[PDB]
Amino acid sequence: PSCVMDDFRDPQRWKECAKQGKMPCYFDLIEENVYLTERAMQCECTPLSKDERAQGEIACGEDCLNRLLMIECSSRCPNGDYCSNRRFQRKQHADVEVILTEKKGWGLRAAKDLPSNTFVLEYCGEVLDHKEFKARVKEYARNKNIHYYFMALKNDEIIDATQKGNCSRFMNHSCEPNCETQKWTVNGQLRVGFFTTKLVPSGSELTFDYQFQRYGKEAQKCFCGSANCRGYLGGENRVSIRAAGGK
Amino acid sequence: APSTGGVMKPHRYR
Ligand SMILES: Nc1ncnc2c1ncn2[C@@H]1O[C@H](CSCC[C@H](N)C(=O)O)[C@@H](O)[C@H]1O
Ligand SMILES: [Zn+2]
Ligand SMILES: [Zn+2]
Ligand SMILES: [Zn+2]
Repeated sequence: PSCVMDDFRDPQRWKECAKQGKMPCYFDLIEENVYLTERAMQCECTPLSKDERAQGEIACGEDCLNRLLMIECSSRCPNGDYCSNRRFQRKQHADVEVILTEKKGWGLRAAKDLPSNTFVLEYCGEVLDHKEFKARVKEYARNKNIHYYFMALKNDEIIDATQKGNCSRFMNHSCEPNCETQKWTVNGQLRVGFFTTKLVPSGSELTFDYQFQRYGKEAQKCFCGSANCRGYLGGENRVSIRAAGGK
Repeated sequence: APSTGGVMKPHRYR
């Protein structure tokens, strides 16, 4: 079973497909992070001429000062509409499908060949502070959830994609992955996105190394299948809830 | 003491 990203745009049809095992369980699809508690930059690229645009030159490419510092451009970029460094904002995500794996739950797979260092998807969710994080830890333990969706963003910001997020919440862990996190500044705010680290052939599952900070009493077994698998999500050590959440 | 759970930690792939 597999589905494409447009299948998640219609909640009623999605909920029906989920009841027949054709889509994962319903969640609230969001376009950007939602803060439970709200908290308290133009590059120097020379604008492309119309002829350079027509000949295929890239605006705000590899030499863009903002891109080099993992900062996206705004609407006021000197290249305006042509700026290629607004991928998070313009939802310029990779062509990926959501698939059912044999025993990891649902996962993500490439629907085309993905070049190295291709933006896949932003990891969106509800952003929690430490107090809200502990409340959700308790709730998900009481609910006996199997899958966990917490991503550390910065000191007192944990992204929780359990209830609200996007298809990035389906990326599974691998001990030998083909994607990574990158933290990007968008409008003075930090976001996390997934990016390939190598050429990913069409049909391949997309994975990243969770570097999981496990507070649970027991670690989940890892089924990534890599020759150098660590055996468990969390590895050897158990950490406290407070350390896992950024202390 | 939850039986299961943890937090994913961003890092640059090495
Ligand atoms: N390599 C792996 N081995 C076993 N389970 C994995 C795994 N990678 C991800 N998972 C499962 O997926 C959870 C992370 S959320 C990833 C999406 C999830 N598979 C889903 O169906 O919604 C983990 O807590 C674990 O339960
Ligand atoms: Zn630029
Ligand atoms: Zn730009
Ligand atoms: Zn593994």
